[PDB]
Amino acid sequence: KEALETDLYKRFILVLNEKKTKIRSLHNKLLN
Amino acid sequence: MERKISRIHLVSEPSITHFLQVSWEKTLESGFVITLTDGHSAWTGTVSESEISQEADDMAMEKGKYVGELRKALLSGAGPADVYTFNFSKESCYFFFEKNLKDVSFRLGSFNLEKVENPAEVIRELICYCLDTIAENQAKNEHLQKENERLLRDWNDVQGRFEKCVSAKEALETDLYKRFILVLNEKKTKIRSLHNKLLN
Amino acid sequence: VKNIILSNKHDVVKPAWLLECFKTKSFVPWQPRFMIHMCPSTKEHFAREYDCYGDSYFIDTDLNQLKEVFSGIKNSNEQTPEEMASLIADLEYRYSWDCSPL
Repeated sequence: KEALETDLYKRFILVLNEKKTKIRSLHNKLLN
Repeated sequence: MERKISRIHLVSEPSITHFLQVSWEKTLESGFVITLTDGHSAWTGTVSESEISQEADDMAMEKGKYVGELRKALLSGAGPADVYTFNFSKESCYFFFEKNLKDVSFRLGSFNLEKVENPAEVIRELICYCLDTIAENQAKNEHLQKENERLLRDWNDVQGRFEKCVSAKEALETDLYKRFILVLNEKKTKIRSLHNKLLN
Repeated sequence: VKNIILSNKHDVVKPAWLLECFKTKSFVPWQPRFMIHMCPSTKEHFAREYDCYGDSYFIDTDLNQLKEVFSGIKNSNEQTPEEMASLIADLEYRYSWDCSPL
């Protein structure tokens, strides 16, 4: 159970970081 | 000081049962003291290592086999098919035991016992030892039963806990994906709003 | 197929894409699931619309789609038990996930 939880959380957090980088990149263009 | 009490039926007096008590310090090989009683009289004798070795040499076989046969005969460790005959001459106080085999018999051993002036003392000692061992065995059985009951109760409780947890595992497995979907959908809604604003 | 993949000039598509196209009798847009390979033009096209993984930025995700996305990402061992636990706790606290029973 601990291994499954850790794996799922790592995958989800990686996807969330990818989405956050996309968000930051898109926002960076607002000033331009 | 190991001791063993057995019941035997002498051929001379088959209508009554005699009690043979064999006591040894460490092993039957070193030596043992035997006592034959019938509730009214007692005869006590001793056998040493030298006597056992001499008997084994006379019977021309290894000491181990002779000791095993003595254990099977005197200590009542006989197998499924093993007949032992015990004879005791009271007038001469000569007690021997033999192994019956079809139509032939082997004089397994013989000793010269002597009467004890106070059979009552030895009878009382034997009865007291029997009562003490009975009490000790009863206490041990009670303790073992208590331990078994406790172990069974704990096992049942742990089984119930495992039954709950195994399903909780799949419940969490299902919940995590839904939570991730909700958060990712919110983030993608923010992404869509930002993209629309940029397009505008 | 391996030779075609190495020569980055064509797109390799699973047969499931054609089967689905036949099922709906229409041209379905490409998805990372059906694409075994991506040419530089197609890679650039997917980079803007889709995440590096098999996930999108605009169209939402469902249970099956998220399962496939998690299938695409392979396990990695750059994390540590202590730091992983700290990150998990921070993630739960930030989004108010302290009501879980486990």
